[PDB]
Amino acid sequence: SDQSVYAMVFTLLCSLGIVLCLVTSVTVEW
Repeated sequence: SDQSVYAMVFTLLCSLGIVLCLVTSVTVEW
């Protein structure tokens, strides 16, 4: 490439990735 929409979707995908990193890291050690 509105850039605000791109920043919004990027923040949402990054936050979901952080949560999924937490779930993977907990489940393997469990």
